[PDB]
Amino acid sequence: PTVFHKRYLKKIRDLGEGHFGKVSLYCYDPTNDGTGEMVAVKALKADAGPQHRSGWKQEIDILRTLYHEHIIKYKGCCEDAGAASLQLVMEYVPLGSLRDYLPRHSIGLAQLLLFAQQICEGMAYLHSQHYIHRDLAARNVLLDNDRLVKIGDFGLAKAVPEGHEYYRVREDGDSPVFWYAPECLKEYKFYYASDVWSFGVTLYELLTHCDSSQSPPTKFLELIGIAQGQMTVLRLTELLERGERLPRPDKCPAEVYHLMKNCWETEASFRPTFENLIPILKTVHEKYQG
Ligand SMILES: COc1ccc(OC)c(Sc2ccc3nnc(-c4cnn(C)c4)n3n2)c1
Repeated sequence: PTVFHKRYLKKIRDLGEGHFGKVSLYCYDPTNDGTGEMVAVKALKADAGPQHRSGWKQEIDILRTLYHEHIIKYKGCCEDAGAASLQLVMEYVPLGSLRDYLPRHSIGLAQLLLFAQQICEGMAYLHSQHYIHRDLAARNVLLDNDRLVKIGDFGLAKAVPEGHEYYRVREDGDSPVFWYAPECLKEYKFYYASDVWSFGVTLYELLTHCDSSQSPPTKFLELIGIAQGQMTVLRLTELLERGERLPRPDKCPAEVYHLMKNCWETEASFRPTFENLIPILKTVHEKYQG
């Protein structure tokens, strides 16, 4: 609803960038003095196609209506005359993503489980608003402070139709396949349970402290190999069908690993929902906190 004026926007640094999306840090200072607020601005590349342009408007509209303690705060929008679209203005989460934070800061198991609990609370809220995230990964989880985490990029987020239990995707080259459930890779159908599979992968990332050598693409590519022509996805689909999974991270308790494996049930309906996960993680965090 809010309109940011381009004349008070001052670019500080780039924060992240993909194939069609880009996030940069700006100071919004309508006094040219001190009081200036720090904002994260997402822009769509002017070269993006009509599917990405219509999907960009869908993204702004999803975030314009979402409001939760564990979801990034929508600030407003400013015109991007340079791209003939809009720029998405969000609050700046200063400690950044868990992907950049965890390899640099030794975080105890207790705090990691609190983050996992917070991720599920934000995801359950998203699912109650009938939206699927489709890109749940540690790179998309933002650290506000030592005890606050927020879900941050809604670039693939979709509305689940009223009469359906899933959304049909039709796969692209930018799909985060190493965080995807077998039904996504094989049938191109994204269920609410498909986001729970991705959370399982996120939970694995958190427990490995986002170590690159232990990351899902590294680990799965060690199992598949790199001389597979166009068949990486097919080889991943069959290893998952054989019941092969990411290993137990060093120092991850057995029960937390069992919960991870429960999120990785081949059969989507055998997975817990985010609402089911919230009291389980509440109790597992209470345990390890003491
Ligand atoms: C185009 O790509 C992205 C990628 C990741 C995102 O969330 C992780 C977002 S929304 C968003 C909102 C507030 C915020 N404060 N910092 C960051 C931030 C830091 N690193 N990165 C990559 C984003 N954000 N990001 C958009």
